Amino acid sequence: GSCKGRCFELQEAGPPDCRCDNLCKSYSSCCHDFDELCLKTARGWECTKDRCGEVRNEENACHCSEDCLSRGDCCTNYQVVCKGESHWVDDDCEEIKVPECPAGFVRPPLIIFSVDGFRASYMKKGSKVMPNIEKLRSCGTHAPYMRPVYPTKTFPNLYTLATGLYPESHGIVGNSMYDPVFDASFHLRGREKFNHRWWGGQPLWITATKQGVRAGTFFWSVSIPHERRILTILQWLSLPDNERPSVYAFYSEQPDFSGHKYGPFGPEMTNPLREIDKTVGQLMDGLKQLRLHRCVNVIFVGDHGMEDVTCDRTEFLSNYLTNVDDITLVPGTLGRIRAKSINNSKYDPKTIIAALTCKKPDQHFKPYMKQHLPKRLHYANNRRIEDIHLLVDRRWHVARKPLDVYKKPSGKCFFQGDHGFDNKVNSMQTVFVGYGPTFKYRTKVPPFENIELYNVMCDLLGLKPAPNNGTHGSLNHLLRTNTFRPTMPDEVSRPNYPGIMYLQSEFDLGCTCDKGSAKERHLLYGRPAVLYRTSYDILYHTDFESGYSEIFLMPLWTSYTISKQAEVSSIPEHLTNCVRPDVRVSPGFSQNCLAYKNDKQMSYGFLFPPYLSSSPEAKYDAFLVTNMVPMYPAFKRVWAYFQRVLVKKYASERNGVNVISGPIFDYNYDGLRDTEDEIKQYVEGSSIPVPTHYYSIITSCLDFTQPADKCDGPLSVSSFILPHRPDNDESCASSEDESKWVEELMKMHTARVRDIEHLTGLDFYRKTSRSYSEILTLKTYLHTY
Ligand SMILES: *[C@@H]1O[C@H](CO)[C@@H](O[C@@H]2O[C@H](CO)[C@@H](O[C@@H]3O[C@H](CO)[C@@H](O)[C@H](O)[C@H]3NC(C)=O)[C@H](O)[C@H]2NC(C)=O)[C@H](O)[C@H]1NC(C)=O
Ligand SMILES: CC(C)CCC[C@@H](C)[C@H]1CC[C@H]2[C@@H]3[C@H](O)C=C4C[C@@H](O)CC[C@]4(C)[C@H]3CC[C@]12C
Ligand SMILES: [Ca+2]
Ligand code: NA
Ligand code: NA
Ligand SMILES: [Zn+2]
Ligand SMILES: [Zn+2]
Ligand SMILES: [Zn+2]
Ligand SMILES: [Zn+2]
Ligand SMILES: [Zn+2]
Ligand SMILES: [Zn+2]
Ligand SMILES: [Zn+2]
Ligand SMILES: [Zn+2]
Ligand SMILES: [Zn+2]
Repeated sequence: GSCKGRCFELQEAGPPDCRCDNLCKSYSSCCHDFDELCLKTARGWECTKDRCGEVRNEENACHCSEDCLSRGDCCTNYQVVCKGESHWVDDDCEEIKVPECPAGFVRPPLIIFSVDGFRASYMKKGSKVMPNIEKLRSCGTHAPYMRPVYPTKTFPNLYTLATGLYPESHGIVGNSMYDPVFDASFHLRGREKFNHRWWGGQPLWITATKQGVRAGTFFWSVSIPHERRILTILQWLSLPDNERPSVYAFYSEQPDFSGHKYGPFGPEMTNPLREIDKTVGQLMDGLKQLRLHRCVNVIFVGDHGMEDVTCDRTEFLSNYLTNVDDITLVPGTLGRIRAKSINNSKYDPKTIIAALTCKKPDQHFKPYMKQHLPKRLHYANNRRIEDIHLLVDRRWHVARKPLDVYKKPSGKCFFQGDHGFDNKVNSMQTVFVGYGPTFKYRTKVPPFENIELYNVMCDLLGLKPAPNNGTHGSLNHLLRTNTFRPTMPDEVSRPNYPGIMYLQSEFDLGCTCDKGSAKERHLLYGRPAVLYRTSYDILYHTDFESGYSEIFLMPLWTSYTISKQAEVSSIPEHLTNCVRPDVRVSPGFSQNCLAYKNDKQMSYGFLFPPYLSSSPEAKYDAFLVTNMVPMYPAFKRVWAYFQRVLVKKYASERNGVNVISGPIFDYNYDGLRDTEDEIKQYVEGSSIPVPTHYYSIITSCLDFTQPADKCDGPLSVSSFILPHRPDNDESCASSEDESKWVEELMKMHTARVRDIEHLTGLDFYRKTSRSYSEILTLKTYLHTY
């Protein structure tokens, strides 16, 4: 029928006549009078001194009559031009200790101001370009940058912000994606994205609605001007108590559109950055007009950054594969390949991997089986994530064939910037600013991941978060109140402490070789808790302590401390192939050397390095069968270099380091610790499981003037999850000296301590002088280099 009076309605029971909401233009339909009653534009969007005190001319976009403040439909500059007040940006920011909200407000509202493609570096253009945004940053809580999820695209990141899930869990693994169960494709442009079958998890607007918290319509048809969106949000905030939503969302497609066109370093970028700042100012002027500028929590958040890319820098699969017409490629700043699924696609995953592996000297992309991607990306577990993946170098593109490159008729590309690269790339980092009563005042917080924001916004709204992948409590330092109180998880499996129980006479099944007060110097942060049911033993030695699993026949963790001045010894010739039985552990619960001799592809290594033994007598402990783990010979090149060369180097740089190393089983690549039933590989003819990865947590003192074992204040951690591979094809320069490639491989596979905890069932840093919230921040820190 008619949209009279009910423009941008939030009807839940049932709109009477037609459709009049924000998303009626794009999807479904609208009434006929929508564009006049609801999309008024007369006089523009700012008040003139000529029209101050006007008579309510309803046809106007916004009103400058004195009755506008009652209905909340004034122009955002009405108080400034018609009542002599100042702009919000011209006021000195005053510390907001408590929310200054109207009488009926039950919780301080949350407005999410999302900007598409706002590079974190844009914040340095200063107040001459973005005075409003600079006031939000300098007076609220801001990080230097926020880390998006991989892929660093719009839809995966905006939905990750709304759900707190990795894209592999909430389902929006890309702007483009194919679902084999649906047998359909999903795209930014289309009506398919409106179908609810694509969206997993529980987004914030659903979490709020299910718990009684009203949410305004987060989305807007593209034909709704930004000034009308701001005016609509301010009109909703003037609704009565029983109808007023508590959470709102404003999304701007800029500066993404200009960043794509002119690049991130173009002088033209100051024009859209000014228009965004004016939209922010219109919102803050409108909130000050409603006296809500010291009541509402405002989150100025971006989805991803922006990198200089050009048509010039494009890699083509036709330069690597013989036939590219039998595969489908999701191209651009990333690569996802799948079979055309025709009758005879004739397609082999690792054959295509092999054809893409280290073929050109300056190759600007690397192929991966999705299971072998760096575990920090968490982009391996979804039916919509193809098995083959390409990590594209920053500043570069990957395409199927050269004809796919679209350029202007002139000798110039259509785009100068793009986005979607690895989320540790500095140009992909985006902006986070929190401004309001619940956020801290003039506070700078360390960079963090956007998966953590859903928990925070649930805390800001009094909502119990749906199960997600943020670490609840790791961002408490952002808020001045309403924090979540994290609890250290209960230990599930309690260790045995075995003494000398066996005679060594019923031992050495194929092997040959020619307590608690001195090991505390190696277990600085308490023993890790085993959060799953298992049987395991604590083993003490002069140089290291270990939690040996009687089930997996190997330690779950091995802890030891190396000092700045520790000297590296070699492995003696008479001890190179020495393995000694451990009289504390039953022979039936120990590994045996017969299995390694029979397994022609599996060697063995040691979790504690014999290279760092404190004395010749102590070195015999490092060769115990309980310190031994299965290791491919190709992996031993990485492990031996790390143990012999890098541990000493790190200890000399960081004034000593404490190292915790152990195995990882993830055969179903869900990022979670495997049970026995899921382990799919053992050492030949034995029950010794093979780890898919090996982790190490290298902790030292943040204050490098104090040694690692005498550290007072905060800790400095760098962890990694190295893939246990029978080859080093991931490292193109592995033929050269290990000093050229081993550390580059380890930096690529950096990881959160939290990532290691998901994959092991262990819980670290349980005995520290720091608060648990501070430790949760430590566990969620990524050394990106
Ligand atoms: C990111 O968060 C996700 C939760 O939002 C985690 O995914 C969850 O993993 C759980 C592992 O047990 C699944 O539990 C299953 O729940 C169903 C309920 O009907 C039951 O089968 C079982 O309780 C359980 N299944 C098994 C085999 O134990 C959750 O279903 C699952 N959640 C979703 C939404 O899929 C991710 O693991 C987590 N990612 C990381 C890296 O930690
Ligand atoms: C590009 C513009 C036209 C805007 C497009 C908006 C579009 C992506 C939005 C509009 C409606 C959204 C769905 C709706 O809010 C409800 C749900 C249920 C919830 O449990 C999961 C998310 C889902 C399906 C929303 C997905 C995003 C939609 C389609
Ligand atoms: Ca698993
Ligand atoms: Na062998
Ligand atoms: Na190689
Ligand atoms: Zn119009
Ligand atoms: Zn300038
Ligand atoms: Zn975007
Ligand atoms: Zn973009
Ligand atoms: Zn094979
Ligand atoms: Zn892929
Ligand atoms: Zn015998
Ligand atoms: Zn495991
Ligand atoms: Zn990794």
